[PDB]
Amino acid sequence: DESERGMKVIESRAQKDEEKMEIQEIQLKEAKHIAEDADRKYEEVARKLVIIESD
Amino acid sequence: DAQEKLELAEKKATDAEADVASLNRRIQLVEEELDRAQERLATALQKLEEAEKAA
Repeated sequence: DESERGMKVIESRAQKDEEKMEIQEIQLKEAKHIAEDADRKYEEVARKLVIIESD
Repeated sequence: DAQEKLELAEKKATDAEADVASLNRRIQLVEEELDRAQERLATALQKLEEAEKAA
């Protein structure tokens, strides 16, 4: 029962951890996508800066 | 006296034998209860092994 309760708490916890993990995955991906766009936008302005600097 | 002691020795023998007979019954009854208790013990222990194994 301790081991079964262990599993119920742990399985639920493992799921909570799976969810927190999924949440960190979603959040890092959103943040990463912000970074993809922040970096993309950076590239657009950095590229434009090069073009504008060249100009 | 030999005859009275004989009636009493035979009685004592009868009583001692009667006690052996009562006691033979106590043996068969306790012997069977012990075999059963050993089986009950084995059962509790086998259940313990299965419960522990379940654990």
